[PDB]
Amino acid sequence: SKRILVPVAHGSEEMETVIIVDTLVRAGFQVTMAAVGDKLQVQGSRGVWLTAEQTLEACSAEAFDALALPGGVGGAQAFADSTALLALIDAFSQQGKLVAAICATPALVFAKQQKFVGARMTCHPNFFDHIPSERLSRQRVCYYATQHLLTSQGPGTALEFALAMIALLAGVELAQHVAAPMVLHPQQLTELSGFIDAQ
Amino acid sequence: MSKRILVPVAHGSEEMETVIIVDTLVRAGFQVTMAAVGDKLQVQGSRGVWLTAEQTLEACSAEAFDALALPGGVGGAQAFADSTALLALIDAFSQQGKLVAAICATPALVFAKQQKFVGARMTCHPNFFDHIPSERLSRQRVCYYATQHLLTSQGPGTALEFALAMIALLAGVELAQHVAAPMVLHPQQLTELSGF
Ligand SMILES: [Cl-]
Ligand SMILES: [Cl-]
Ligand code: NA
Repeated sequence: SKRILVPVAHGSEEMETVIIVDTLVRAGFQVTMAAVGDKLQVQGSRGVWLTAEQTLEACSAEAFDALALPGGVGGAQAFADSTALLALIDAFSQQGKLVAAICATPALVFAKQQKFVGARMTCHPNFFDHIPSERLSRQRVCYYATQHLLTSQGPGTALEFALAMIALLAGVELAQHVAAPMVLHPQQLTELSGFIDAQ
Repeated sequence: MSKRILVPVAHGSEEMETVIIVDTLVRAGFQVTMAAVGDKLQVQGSRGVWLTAEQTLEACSAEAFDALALPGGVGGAQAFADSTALLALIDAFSQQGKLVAAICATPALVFAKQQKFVGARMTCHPNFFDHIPSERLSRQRVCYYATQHLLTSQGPGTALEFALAMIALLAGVELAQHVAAPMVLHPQQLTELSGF
């Protein structure tokens, strides 16, 4: 039913977060921002307040089609330290649902807490050394179909990442229609249009 | 002294444009103040994301800042165009010799419609190109018109380029390149940052 869960924490990368939410809303998805902890507002890495609509403990995977995890170093660490967040990764993945993560999160959450063991993934370049060398992708956006896992690198790949999520969940045609107004760099747009064909 | 940037927000402001601007400028060590149009400090962005301002726009003065950065969003830009305070503030910044920057809907729905930066080259979102006199329209992703200290840009996908250009103009290309370095820009998005 085109429902996306976007956890946020103190220290989450706010432009990554908002790019994800906004882009998915443009695609007609119902996006829920859910806070780690017991305060619904959390302060992003660069001071921007992120106002969630519910707490992460109130979330259950059957209410969503996909999980999208922002980066930021402090935010990724907060995710890694959250019992509920780690459990949601397990729940989504064991329901066969797309899990998507960007920036520090694949390194500081997945690699550190044994999530998506054996999956190809990328992350922020400053954390490449956290990923097993034989599994590391240097793609700006990396999809690993076997474990329904989408990863990406940083603030400057966030739009590409969110559009790839749309392509996977709802088809490249909708992703292309959502991308056109956004004034992507021509290279970004070309790579989106070819993204599903490349699978 | 660290550069001070005013970022007005309104109901319907484009939240990814807004947050890209704020985050990127904070990465440069700048002091960034979000200020809300209307009587509430929290305003809902175009795609539902709540933006929490620190203070009211209507009590801001240009004297307290080094530059003004205006997000887009159709509803937000319309709110800006309907705000006497916002319009007078644009002129105060310009007449104090300061950079005024705007992206997407705003150069069309605010500057062109409310007769700001007459004579200036500017860009805007492609869907508003018809609002800009043909002899002044730039189709550049980022357009700087130095005579009037005016920086404009096109859309969500140009917002990072736009904010980096602001850093370059205010504090030098070295700082802009340092801020850009870890952010995983597409390599081709970084080729003209060199020359602001
Ligand atoms: Cl809009
Ligand atoms: Cl970064
Ligand atoms: Na106000």
